[PDB]
Amino acid sequence: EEAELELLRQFDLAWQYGPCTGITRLQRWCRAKQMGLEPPPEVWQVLKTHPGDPRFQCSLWHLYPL
Amino acid sequence: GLLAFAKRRNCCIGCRTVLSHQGAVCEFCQPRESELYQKEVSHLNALEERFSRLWTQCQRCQGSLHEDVICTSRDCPIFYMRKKVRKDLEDQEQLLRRFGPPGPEAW
Amino acid sequence: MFSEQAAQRAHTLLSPPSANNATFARVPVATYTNSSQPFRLGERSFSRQYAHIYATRLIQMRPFLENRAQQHWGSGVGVKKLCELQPEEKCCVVGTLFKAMPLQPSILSKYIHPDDELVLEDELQRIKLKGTIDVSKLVTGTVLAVFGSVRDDGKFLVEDYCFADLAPQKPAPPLDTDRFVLLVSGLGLGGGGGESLLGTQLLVDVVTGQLGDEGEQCSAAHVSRVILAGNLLSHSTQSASVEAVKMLDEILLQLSASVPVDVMPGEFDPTNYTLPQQPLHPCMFPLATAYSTLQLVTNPYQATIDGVRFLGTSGQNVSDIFRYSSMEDHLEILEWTLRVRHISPTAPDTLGCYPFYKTDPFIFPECPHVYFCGNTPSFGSKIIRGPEDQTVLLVTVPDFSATQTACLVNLRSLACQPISFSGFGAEDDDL
Amino acid sequence: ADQLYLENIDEFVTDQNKIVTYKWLSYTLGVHVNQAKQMLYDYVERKRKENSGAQLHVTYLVSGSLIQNGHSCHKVAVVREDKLEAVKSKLAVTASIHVYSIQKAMLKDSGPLFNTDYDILKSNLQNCSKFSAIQCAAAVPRA
Ligand code: SF4
Ligand SMILES: [Zn+2]
Repeated sequence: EEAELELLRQFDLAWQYGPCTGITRLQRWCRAKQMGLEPPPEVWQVLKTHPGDPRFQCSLWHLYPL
Repeated sequence: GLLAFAKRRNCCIGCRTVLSHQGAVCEFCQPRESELYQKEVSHLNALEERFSRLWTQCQRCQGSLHEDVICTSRDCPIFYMRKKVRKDLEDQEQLLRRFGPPGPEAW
Repeated sequence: MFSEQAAQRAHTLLSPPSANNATFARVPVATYTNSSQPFRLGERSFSRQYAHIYATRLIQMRPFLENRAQQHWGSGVGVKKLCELQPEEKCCVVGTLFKAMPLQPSILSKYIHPDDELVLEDELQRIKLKGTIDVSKLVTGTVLAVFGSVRDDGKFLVEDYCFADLAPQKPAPPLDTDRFVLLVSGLGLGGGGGESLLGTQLLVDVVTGQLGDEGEQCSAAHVSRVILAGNLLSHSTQSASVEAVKMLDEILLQLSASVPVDVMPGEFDPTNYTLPQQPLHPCMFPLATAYSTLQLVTNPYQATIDGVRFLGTSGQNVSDIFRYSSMEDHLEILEWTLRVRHISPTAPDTLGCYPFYKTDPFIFPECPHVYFCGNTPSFGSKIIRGPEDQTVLLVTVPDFSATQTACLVNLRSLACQPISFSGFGAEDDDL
Repeated sequence: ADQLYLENIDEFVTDQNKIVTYKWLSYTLGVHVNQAKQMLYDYVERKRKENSGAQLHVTYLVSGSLIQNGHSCHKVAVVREDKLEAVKSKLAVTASIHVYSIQKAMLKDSGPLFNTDYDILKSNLQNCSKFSAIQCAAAVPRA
């Protein structure tokens, strides 16, 4: 923790995985894996050792009335 | 305080009588159900047409068609008029699922 | 085809009564498969934005255009991203169009104007385009490859450009005895004349087996299916619609007695507005839901009718392209839609759709044997060829309220013949 | 036998002053459709050979192939009593001729010939494939 919260914030702004501020984080991870762009096997291995926490399993701007 | 403890009391679409069970129509107003389905799908149809004209206008005012919109401009009518149609559509879509589905989906 | 065989016998009906009159049987429909499952939407969550659709469209359409620009311009390839371009160097770019037209209405008859620009756009930035390219034939939303160089004013000079093209097509088995399929569109129940009433009556009387001699009754018994394609209730003004569903229920009862029927929603029909239109709810048809020969579908309809695979719409993509382009011929617009590998490229920018996010479903994944359209103002049909062994029959279905014309498609020779109905009017040839 | 439907048609047409299509005369007397067309042709031939000056008007149906500009279409028309032979000579191939209706006093357009068939359908709604030449098998009320 506090290092796992920057890896996800770095996965969320890389443009080669998609334009993602409307959906979940694991849905975008599986969308890129289907098309197989290059999802890395570390943004998966922190979404498995946690429960349904809203500060891991949510996009950066899931507040913010946009 | 008390406002949170709503029992989600359902109501008849025809004559507004609260009753037990989830069916949309009332037992006295059941014959006129094709007309009551006809009524309100022309409302869902007009909310669908308003969602699409607004959420693609932000893409042309922003410049790009491939990246997210971030513009909370308080002097634009576009902002917060694009926020309420999501909820109107959220509500009007769920009122028509009182009626069954028009077919299967797992075939 | 049909009217050739309809005279192949003897004529009995200008005669006094007889002991027996012949009867027949409807031909079996021993194979059918609906494969329009990507258009049937079970969950239907809104609250996304329209940027997930363009991104997956580009990501899926990119290798087709790379693989065609290789064999169309030589394997000494120069394909490059839009940011890595050096001034005045020959390269190939793969991107998405955006047509910048004024006179297109904002929130607060054709719409083409003598000045309007094209812009090639990728995920990161844009660039303007001039040179040898058509300014008014192309529409916003087409994905294409292009050849040229970055000039000094930041613009781009285009020499030639290529589209995605036709998809692969497996061959169909041949048939033994010819079966026919009837296509109708746009009855317009609610307004549109009284000659349309006798035309609709004569059409259902011919197909059900009430009219004509043993020639017509032998030939209408071979019609295997009936497809009704959109715009069933033409409406004069919304703000009438309740009394029309009763008559549509009666007509679908009189057709569900003999044939199998498939019913599709249209521009005015009680469904949603976005483009994968969902099937009609059965609670508006009390009488016709007694029989299991009536079926209700939606907008984009696929099927596999006796080996031959069909795909069609009710004519909402073709008229949308007709609004914001310069082409007039509806058969040409249908073939152009086939050429860019997309059923409706102008969506969403001027034709509304659902906000998908996993995969764009309007990209052709295979090639259909038949490909029809909806409510077109006149009959037309054609055969086109692919680069590989790919042949496609293209039909435009007329509108019944004005022309009173339907189409018969043979399933063994793969040809289309018009059928027209006309009772006599207030006609007196002595004035 | 013959006098049965001959007198029935002679009271339906000339006394009650009605308009008799073949489908009305097959829902009244419970007859097959082709046999009803043959009945109407029998009546018109008898009463047009007897007298030649009756108060009787006919309307027929002509169907068949045609070529307008290259393409082969199939034209089906309900025609009056004056214009039959010209319509027959415009066509290429002929495929169906029978009788459609008879009248007492002449109409102006094809207006009431839909009203009659519609109204006799309106009360007789559980049978339309009853006197039909084509009898399918999978269409029986199930759902
Ligand atoms: S909310 Fe209004 S100002 Fe902001 S991008 Fe949309 S249209 Fe433009
Ligand atoms: Zn009620």
